[PDB]
Amino acid sequence: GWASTADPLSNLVLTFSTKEDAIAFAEKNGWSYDVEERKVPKPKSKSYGANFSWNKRTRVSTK
Amino acid sequence: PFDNTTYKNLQHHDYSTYTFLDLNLDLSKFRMPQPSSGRESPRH
Repeated sequence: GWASTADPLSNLVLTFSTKEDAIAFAEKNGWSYDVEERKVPKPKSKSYGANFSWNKRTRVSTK
Repeated sequence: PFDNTTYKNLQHHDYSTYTFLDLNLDLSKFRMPQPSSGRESPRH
């Protein structure tokens, strides 16, 4: 009852520093490839005082 | 005259449970209108 496989490349994950070098390595070995972009987190705006605003809706109900 | 041998805080023996609350109720008529934030609650 183990997981028996027949694909030799299932445990082949490679690491590259930059995107263009990985693209060059993909084109070099003749593999059809697709690229997903780097999802950087957007810079949020944080403020401790907004939890205790005089009239705004961003007051904390409890602390 | 001058008295210095008697304790003048003898009224505090005659305070009931609701003296603070009814004092606030009587004193509420002398207060200014409170400021407004524009909404009845921050959850609104």
